Amino acid sequence: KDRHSKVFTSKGPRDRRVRLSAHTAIQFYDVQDRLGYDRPSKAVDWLIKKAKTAIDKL
Amino acid sequence: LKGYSVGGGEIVEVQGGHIIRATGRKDRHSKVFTSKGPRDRRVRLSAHTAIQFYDVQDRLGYDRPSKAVDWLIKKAKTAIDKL
DNA sequence: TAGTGGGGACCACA
DNA sequence: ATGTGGTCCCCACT
Repeated sequence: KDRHSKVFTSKGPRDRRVRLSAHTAIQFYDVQDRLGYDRPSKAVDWLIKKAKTAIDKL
Repeated sequence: LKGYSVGGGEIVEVQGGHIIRATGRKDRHSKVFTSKGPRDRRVRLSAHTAIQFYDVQDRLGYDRPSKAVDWLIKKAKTAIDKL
């Protein structure tokens, strides 16, 4: 049995993994590698930080 | 740039990059080639990151998380272009 | 029948 | 003791 935590979301508990489409993954990993991060999670942290102005308009 | 494979799945050119066909049939997902070599298209977000990311996905109204990553990359284009 | 998204499990580790 | 990152199979669907 797996012991990975899920997170609370507006639609219920959610697994912490995401599958990226091929084109999205290629662009995402370009960002991650240009940032020098070993863990993808740190790259989406950075994307969320840099997209904050747009996110707040949602 | 050149090579049929890393040495390995068949390397297939796509728009903006290259994908790698599955090397077997029990799992037929393609991988992608990146500056650090072949990579899986699936990533695990830390709990803190996942919560924020799904909030963005849910506020966008998107069914698939990959589309929310697309949106984030677009909205970050300014910061990305400066490295 | 070739590639998909996403569930469950597992390795190695703390 | 209860998580971790990352990935291996697998199921349903195309």
